[PDB]
Amino acid sequence: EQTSFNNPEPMTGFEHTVTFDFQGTKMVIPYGYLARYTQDNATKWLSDTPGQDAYSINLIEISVYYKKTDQGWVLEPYNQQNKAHFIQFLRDGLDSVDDIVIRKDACSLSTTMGERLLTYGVKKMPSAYPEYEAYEDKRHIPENPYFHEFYYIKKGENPAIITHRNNRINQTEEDSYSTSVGSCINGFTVQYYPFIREKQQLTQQELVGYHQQVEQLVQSFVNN
Repeated sequence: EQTSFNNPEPMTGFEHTVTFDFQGTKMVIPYGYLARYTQDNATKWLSDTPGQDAYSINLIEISVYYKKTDQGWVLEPYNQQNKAHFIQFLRDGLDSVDDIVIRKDACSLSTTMGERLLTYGVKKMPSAYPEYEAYEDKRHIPENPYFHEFYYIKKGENPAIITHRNNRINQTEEDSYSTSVGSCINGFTVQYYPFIREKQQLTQQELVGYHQQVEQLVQSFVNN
């Protein structure tokens, strides 16, 4: 199948969609979520190619700008208001834009991850969400006094594990948190490092809030 880059730069992110075929599953993505697939200083954007069915692929990476509001963090495609952040991200990666990796694949998250955390001495914590179980590990380790990890596990039909962790190793450094999310959403595995430019510790509400938008977004692509 032939590739083309014949869509102009977005103002809303919703001007065009690109249609993908994942082993027979149709995904229809608003092109503003596809910042990685542009040419000429992001003036040419990936497009559907007439004559061809749909890009037949195994995986796609969407990109979202994350923004503080008074109702919380929201995720946005490329638009005229946030464009400078995406352009900085495309230039060197140093802006508040995250990559979400979507693959059509069997879910490989076990239902026994929580058991394994507890088996290793991670502590079970009360959770702000009924659908999540929450875990924390802040053991004193002699050669790393800054160790701190959180885990949030969603089960049911669309499981997820969220790991938020302090990366600081030296006394001379500031605390530096980072997050990984592995999940399964309606036949896709969806893996990402959210809040990529955030060094500060995040609450369960900020993490789960982010992921809830990721699910809704991914489900919007297949729903049509």
